[PDB]
Amino acid sequence: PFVEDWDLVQTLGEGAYGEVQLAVNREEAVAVKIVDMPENIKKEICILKMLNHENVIKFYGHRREGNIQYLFMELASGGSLFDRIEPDIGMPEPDAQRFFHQLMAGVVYLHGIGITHRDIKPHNLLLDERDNLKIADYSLATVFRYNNRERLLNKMCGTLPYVAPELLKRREFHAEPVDVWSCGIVLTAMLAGELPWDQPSDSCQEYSDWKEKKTYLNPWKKIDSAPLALLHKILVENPSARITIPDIKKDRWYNKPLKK
Ligand SMILES: CC(C)(O)[C@@H]1CCN(c2cc(-n3ncc4ccc([C@]5(C#N)CC56CC6)cc43)ncn2)C1
Repeated sequence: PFVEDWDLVQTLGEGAYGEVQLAVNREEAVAVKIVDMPENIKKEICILKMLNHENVIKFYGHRREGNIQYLFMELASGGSLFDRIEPDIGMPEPDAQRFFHQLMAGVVYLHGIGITHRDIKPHNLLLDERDNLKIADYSLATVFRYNNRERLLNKMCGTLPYVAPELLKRREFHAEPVDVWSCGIVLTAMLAGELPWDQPSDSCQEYSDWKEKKTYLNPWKKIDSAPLALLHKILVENPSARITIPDIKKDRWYNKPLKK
């Protein structure tokens, strides 16, 4: 089979709607999101067109073939952050810091254009030729600010180990602290090679242990005091008490010089 001049070589990953494939021309290699069948694809295309930043995946354009929609994006040659996390170990702290600084740069950019990602996790954080982080998958992205006016979110979505606790508890909630929370779980995964809990709920023992400051337990015991102090400010239950990105940028570990 062929679409204009493209050949489907390898499945790069799956999302809530459709599949992302590695497409080779006749010999340019690109990433194509193939979606069957409406209100959501019009929204995703719209958000994808607004994006212009070094830490956000580049959108090439879109083609329609009846019921099938093709979304063309720049191929992340370095693959995903997920495959740089050694299970039970994580990665060297200077590499985790650099990826965290790049994650903050991409999230400030999105929030600045009033877009919330809503599914930040290592499979959605890709790497270019020079290991520069790029935030991908905008199928769950939505507008939280328009005409300088904030809109609260009221839809439950994301990935349970990464979702903020207010998302499971409150009818309506602010967008930005939810994305901040998921960034904190990503930081935990980079420094410990393990996710801290199945979900941030009272029925989850590991979440209860964190709230009781049992930081002598895994994954926290694998993390050095300085990044752990940052995680203590991010992984705060009350979203109004949770650290904001301007203040993460002032954190001691965020500003620590690191090498080797
Ligand atoms: C062949 C090569 C160069 O060796 C490498 C081998 C692993 N590779 C990749 C590349 C990607 N890319 N690249 C661009 C791109 C855009 C969107 C998405 C996503 C969405 N939506 C997150 C999700 C669902 C996958 C992925 C993308 N995803 C994984 N691995 C490429």
